[PDB]
Amino acid sequence: KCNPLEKTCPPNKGLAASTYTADFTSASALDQWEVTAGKVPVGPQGAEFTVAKQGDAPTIDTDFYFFFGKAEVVMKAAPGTGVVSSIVLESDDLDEVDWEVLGGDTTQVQTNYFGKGDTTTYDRGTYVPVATPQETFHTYTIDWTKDAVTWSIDGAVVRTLTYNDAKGGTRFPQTPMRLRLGSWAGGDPSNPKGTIEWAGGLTDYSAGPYTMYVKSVRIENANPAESYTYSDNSGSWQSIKFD
Repeated sequence: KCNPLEKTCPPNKGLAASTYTADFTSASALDQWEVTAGKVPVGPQGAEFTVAKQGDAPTIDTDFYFFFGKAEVVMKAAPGTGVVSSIVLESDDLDEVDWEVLGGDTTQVQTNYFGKGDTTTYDRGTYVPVATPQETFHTYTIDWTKDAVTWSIDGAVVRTLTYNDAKGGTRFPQTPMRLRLGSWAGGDPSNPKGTIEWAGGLTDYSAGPYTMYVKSVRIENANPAESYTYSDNSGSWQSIKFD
């Protein structure tokens, strides 16, 4: 939560490899992850993100950050009105690329991005058709280069954000990012009306529980390093130092 746009921050721990793969069949697979809220059991269908009662927001974050490359997640989304299933790439300056599935919307996934925590417009969000994301696994793939972010589902391109498209590159995600996986109630009664409407309605916890499943993760790090340092206030990929 230390923002390098505002302060000098300690370095991000790096994925010092070109490839990271986790089959979530195994208890082992959570080695390089932090269960950063709730409890995330690892059954035969992989890591389980259950929303059972209000305040349930089970999440895992990678210990490491990667700097360009690829994030591929095999996920079956949680069902249920207002239950959100989230795949997030996020940097310490709040550059961000994500997938959002809504439990009651059985025909789409939302694609999204933020540059530097800037939520000013809503040119960031696009819905794409997907067959029953709550009832079947899909492969959600983000290809991330200095030229473009590409979203793919089951190896079909569904969205491309070019560097120029993201306010002339000023809002292009281009700082080292970690992968966050989680489910949560967008339709929590305590949420803003706008979040509940976006989530597709009020969440009924008693009609639960609602479980998102992640069976595997593949990360390709374009720039393997032990760590990344933001050398200035630019938030530019050019400002990122690593050995």
